[PDB]
Amino acid sequence: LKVNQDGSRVLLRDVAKIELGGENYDIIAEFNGQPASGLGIKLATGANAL
Amino acid sequence: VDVITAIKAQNAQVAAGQLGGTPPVKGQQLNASIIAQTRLTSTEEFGKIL
Repeated sequence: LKVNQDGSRVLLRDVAKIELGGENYDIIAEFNGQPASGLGIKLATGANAL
Repeated sequence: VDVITAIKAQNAQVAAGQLGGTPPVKGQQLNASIIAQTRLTSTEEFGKIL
């Protein structure tokens, strides 16, 4: 991000935490109290559910 | 060109964010949407563009 006039080099980790998180944090899913995810599949119009 | 730039700068919608947005701290109690610069509404506002 910056090179200091002294000589030290400023990195992204020096001003922020870098991690693998999530695009969004709004939806949180639990199954019987355990952490979980899932898929709300919807049926296509005029399709056989079975 | 200056008029166009001033109009574009001072008449715009800016995404601001959200108070207490996810991911929140362990004790967050309030969640509110932040409102910021919005489009102008009247000829008076446009005339006041600097």
